[PDB]
Amino acid sequence: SGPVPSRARVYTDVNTHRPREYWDYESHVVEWGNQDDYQLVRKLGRGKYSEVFEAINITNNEKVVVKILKPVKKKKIKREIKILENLRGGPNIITLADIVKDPVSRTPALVFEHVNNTDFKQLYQTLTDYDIRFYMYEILKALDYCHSMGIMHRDVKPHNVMIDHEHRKLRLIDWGLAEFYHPGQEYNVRVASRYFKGPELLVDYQMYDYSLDMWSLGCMLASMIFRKEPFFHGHDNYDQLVRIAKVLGTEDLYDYIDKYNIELDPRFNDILGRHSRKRWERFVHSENQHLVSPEALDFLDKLLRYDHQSRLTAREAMEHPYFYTVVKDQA
Ligand SMILES: CC(=O)Nc1cc(Nc2cc(NC3CC3)n3ncc(C#N)c3n2)ccc1[C@@H]1C[C@H]1CN
Repeated sequence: SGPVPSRARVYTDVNTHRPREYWDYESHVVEWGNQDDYQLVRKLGRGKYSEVFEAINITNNEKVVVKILKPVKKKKIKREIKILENLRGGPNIITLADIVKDPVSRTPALVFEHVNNTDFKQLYQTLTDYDIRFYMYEILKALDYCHSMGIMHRDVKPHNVMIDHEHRKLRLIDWGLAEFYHPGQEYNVRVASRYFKGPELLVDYQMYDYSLDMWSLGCMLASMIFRKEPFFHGHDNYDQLVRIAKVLGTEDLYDYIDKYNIELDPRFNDILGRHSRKRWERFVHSENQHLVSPEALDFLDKLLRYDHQSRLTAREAMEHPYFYTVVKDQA
């Protein structure tokens, strides 16, 4: 027996109803700007797949962000470009301003709208209970949008969320791991940061959907209200599921494995053990209690579920009591 198939509970056939060129990124023809419009100012960071810089558009004197891509598969470049162009104009989704290439090196560079970010390891410790609900609602606007457009981000983590706190401005950035959702498709489970990886990734369930992003958002929320970063702190991908099972318990995990007929890796048998489902109160203390409320805990519970089909959708999450104040203040 193989694993039981799964379909997204919402926006299942959005790409099926779209013309193939919408999602067939392999056949996308890139539109190139002029590299001489941009001059690099200073370096911002590095990664495995790129080096990013702050730049100046010399034609309008506007501040931009340049992501000079390291050598990767051209279809992976087309995927990011295609996804960025499809989500252009969407709420709290970074804007791809231009796509340029060096004429000598032949290296592609992605040009982004600039967000005057306040580093998450300095910002978060200053954030109030209202700040957390406000920004969580802003990421949810961006997730419901990309999900309604047939796209799963697959890398939701604090580093990929740009916040200009002065102007209460939020942008969900780095769409290099994003994919298009197609019913029946089996995806790569070696996506996302260890700490933000959903149970589906860790057990090797390949037929996942947008609900992957909801798990990641749940990990992010728990790190914020509890002031514990990272919240699930595994030493590897195997220990990452053990750290989760020590909070959610192994009963719901084995019931999840059962439901979908998941062949669990034998390495897991001896490390998972037997753990009870813990109450959220054991992460509450004098230094975080001002951020923890019964609403926050209820919302968090409804996101962090093994069974991807039982987690809240981004639209269901926006309707939760935790955001009543934010929703009211938005009128
Ligand atoms: C361009 C990308 O997605 N990556 C990436 C981005 C940044 N930093 C910033 C900073 C800012 N504003 C701060 C105040 C200067 N803004 N504003 C908009 C964007 C975008 N898009 C952006 N990115 C750093 C490092 C990387 C490394 C490649 C990743 C490896 N994890």
